Amino acid sequence: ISEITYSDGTVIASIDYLYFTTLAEAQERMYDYLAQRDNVSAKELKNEATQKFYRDLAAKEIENGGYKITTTIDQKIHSAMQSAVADYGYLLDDGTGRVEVGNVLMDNQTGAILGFVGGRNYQENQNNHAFDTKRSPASTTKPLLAYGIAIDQGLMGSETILSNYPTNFANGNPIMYANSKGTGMMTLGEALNYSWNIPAYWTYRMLRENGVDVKGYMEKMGYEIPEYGIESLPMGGGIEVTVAQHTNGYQTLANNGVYHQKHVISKIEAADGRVVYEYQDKPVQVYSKATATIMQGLLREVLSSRVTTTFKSNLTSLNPTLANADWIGKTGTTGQDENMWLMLSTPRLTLGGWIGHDDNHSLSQQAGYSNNSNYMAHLVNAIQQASPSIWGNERFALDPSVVKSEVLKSTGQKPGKVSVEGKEVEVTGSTVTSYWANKSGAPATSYRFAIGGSDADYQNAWSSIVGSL
Ligand SMILES: [Cl-]
Ligand SMILES: [Cl-]
Ligand SMILES: [Cl-]
Ligand SMILES: [Cl-]
Ligand SMILES: [Cl-]
Ligand SMILES: [Cl-]
Ligand SMILES: [Cl-]
Ligand SMILES: [Cl-]
Ligand SMILES: [Cl-]
Ligand SMILES: [Cl-]
Ligand SMILES: [Cl-]
Ligand SMILES: [Cl-]
Ligand SMILES: [Cl-]
Ligand SMILES: [Cl-]
Ligand SMILES: [Cl-]
Ligand SMILES: [Cl-]
Ligand SMILES: [Cl-]
Ligand SMILES: [Cl-]
Ligand SMILES: [Cl-]
Ligand SMILES: [Cl-]
Ligand SMILES: [Cl-]
Ligand SMILES: [Cl-]
Ligand SMILES: [Cl-]
Ligand SMILES: [Cl-]
Ligand SMILES: [Cl-]
Ligand SMILES: [Mg+2]
Repeated sequence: ISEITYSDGTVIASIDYLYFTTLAEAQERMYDYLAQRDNVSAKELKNEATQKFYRDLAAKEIENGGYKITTTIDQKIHSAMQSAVADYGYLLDDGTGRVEVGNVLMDNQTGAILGFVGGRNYQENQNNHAFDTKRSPASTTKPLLAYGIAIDQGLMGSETILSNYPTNFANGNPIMYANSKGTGMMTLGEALNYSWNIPAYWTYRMLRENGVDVKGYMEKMGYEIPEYGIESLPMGGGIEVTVAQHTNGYQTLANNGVYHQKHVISKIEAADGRVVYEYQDKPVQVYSKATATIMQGLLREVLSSRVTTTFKSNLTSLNPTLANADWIGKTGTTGQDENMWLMLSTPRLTLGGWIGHDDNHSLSQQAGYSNNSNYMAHLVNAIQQASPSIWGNERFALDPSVVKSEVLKSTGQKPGKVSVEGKEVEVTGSTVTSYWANKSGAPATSYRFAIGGSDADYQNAWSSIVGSL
């Protein structure tokens, strides 16, 4: 009698979401094992008939085989998450029909999946929205693929200025943020807190112009993106991910830049204790510690600003002591109406959350801002009540390798002389500490001080800055 067991070795079942997710992964591991055991080549495995036979053999081996499958699942936490979506899933319903949901709770130091939500109710809809369904990550792409890489490459710091002046995509369409064609210059913090699109567009254009190996970062975290030239990649264009995979990207940022591959199976043993499969940790430093810890500070303010999510308000009410843990996160609640995301981390855990409709029809404007935020506050509370210490009371902190530059608020660069209107200007004013992940920190102010912007923008920006001296 084969048994899928929780992490602690309490049997889930002999051979709901947990069962079919565990079984599917165990079948794939058994396929690999049996093909290797039977000395089946790479070439042989490409044969569709041979693959079909080995898939069936793997299934029957699990069914008949007496294997012990050890999972990463924390039974009490996963059970609490199932109770939470049963009790509070209705809070997602926003008047666009029944809203589906996927969540993955992941240990930041290991990539172990402690629990997940597959959907509203397996008995009514079996689609697994945690592991199976691929959806655009929307504006939750920006920290990983635009800002995080730009910081890591020493192309921006925490108080760098970006253009949010109106601009068009290559196809001539304006870059929009709800009904806004844009504003003017803004800090990285304001860009992230609001999830403005134009600054993220310019950041990714800067990476492309500089020939940065973005694919190198994203593939080290297990992402599959077919076309890296898509202008809207930071806004989730040209990318579709599972919740489990995308949670793994946020795991990397939360774990001071070190990726651990997500997993739900730790081990499969034969009845006699022969190891069929064992997960092997392969940590990768995807972002520098400086980059990851700078990004943690920025994503702390995304949540505390409450601009794009009510989460901190919701959680403070449910569980003020847990709200005082060091939450960081990023929304996908502003750019688009088919997929709403909230990614949350403390130093110990990351929780990914998606909501949407199976057929991709639009959610309400505020489904991500309020409904998903309230649901995820309930889910976080349920996890803590099941396992009081699991989120932890540790703080995210800047790595000592972070470089601190005194820069002008106005330019995000060090005070000095710039040519404006044909004349040398001494640029002074209010200064701020800007965090950098390079050696030398911020450069001296240049005329084109911002990420992105047209001549005309810079004429407008410098007119205001010169006005202020
Ligand atoms: Cl389940
Ligand atoms: Cl499933
Ligand atoms: Cl056999
Ligand atoms: Cl357990
Ligand atoms: Cl997955
Ligand atoms: Cl999608
Ligand atoms: Cl343009
Ligand atoms: Cl702000
Ligand atoms: Cl690339
Ligand atoms: Cl992917
Ligand atoms: Cl490319
Ligand atoms: Cl796995
Ligand atoms: Cl997995
Ligand atoms: Cl055996
Ligand atoms: Cl490092
Ligand atoms: Cl609020
Ligand atoms: Cl957002
Ligand atoms: Cl979005
Ligand atoms: Cl649907
Ligand atoms: Cl601490
Ligand atoms: Cl320093
Ligand atoms: Cl300095
Ligand atoms: Cl440098
Ligand atoms: Cl630029
Ligand atoms: Cl212009
Ligand atoms: Mg992958």
